[PDB]
Amino acid sequence: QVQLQESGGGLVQGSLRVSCAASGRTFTTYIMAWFRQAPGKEREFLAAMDQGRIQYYGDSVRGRFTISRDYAKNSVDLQLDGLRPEDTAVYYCAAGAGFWGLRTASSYHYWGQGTQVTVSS
Amino acid sequence: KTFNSVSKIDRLSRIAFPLLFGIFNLVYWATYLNREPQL
Ligand SMILES: CCCCCCCC(=O)OC[C@H](COP(=O)(O)O[C@@H]1[C@H](O)[C@H](O)[C@@H](OP(=O)(O)O)[C@H](OP(=O)(O)O)[C@H]1O)OC(=O)CCCCCCC
Repeated sequence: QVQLQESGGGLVQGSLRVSCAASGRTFTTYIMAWFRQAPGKEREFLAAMDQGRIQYYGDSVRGRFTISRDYAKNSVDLQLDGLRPEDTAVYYCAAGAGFWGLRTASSYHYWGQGTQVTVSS
Repeated sequence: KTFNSVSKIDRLSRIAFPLLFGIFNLVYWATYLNREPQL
């Protein structure tokens, strides 16, 4: 069974790092991306990394978040800096080939269970 | 002088093999064709 294990802290007052390791399928040739889901909002694209170490970032989180891929251990990491309170949300990790996408959730077939993140003021 | 009767294996295979092939074709095409993403 294909499965994407997400890991990272849940609460912060700040910087954070969230990792996403794949298993059961090598995604070295796939595009690995991150999405955000706040309470009462649709899925928003955060960042993506391609086979060629090429990075794409969303405008709302451009210059703050940093995406990296370790191909050896088959994982994608997202480093979050300069958090502000309305960034609280559940973060999903996805992997897939971008058809009609690279920014749309519908183009990805693999998704993680999601990790909650909250910022306290 | 007796003669061999019609084989019941062949009789039921005449209805089985085309039926299984048609069912397999239906499942294969249905599960594979409508697979690409759409806008
Ligand atoms: C597709 C499978 C469907 C299975 C349907 C199975 C349906 C089933 O009941 O068995 C049929 C088969 C015999 O096949 P078949 O119908 O051709 O044999 C006739 C008849 O069944 C008797 O064996 C004979 O009468 P008797 O004995 O001399 O009095 C008769 O002799 P005669 O008329 O010439 O005088 C034979 O013509 O028997 C097995 O060994 C099963 C092997 C199953 C292995 C299956 C491996 C796939």
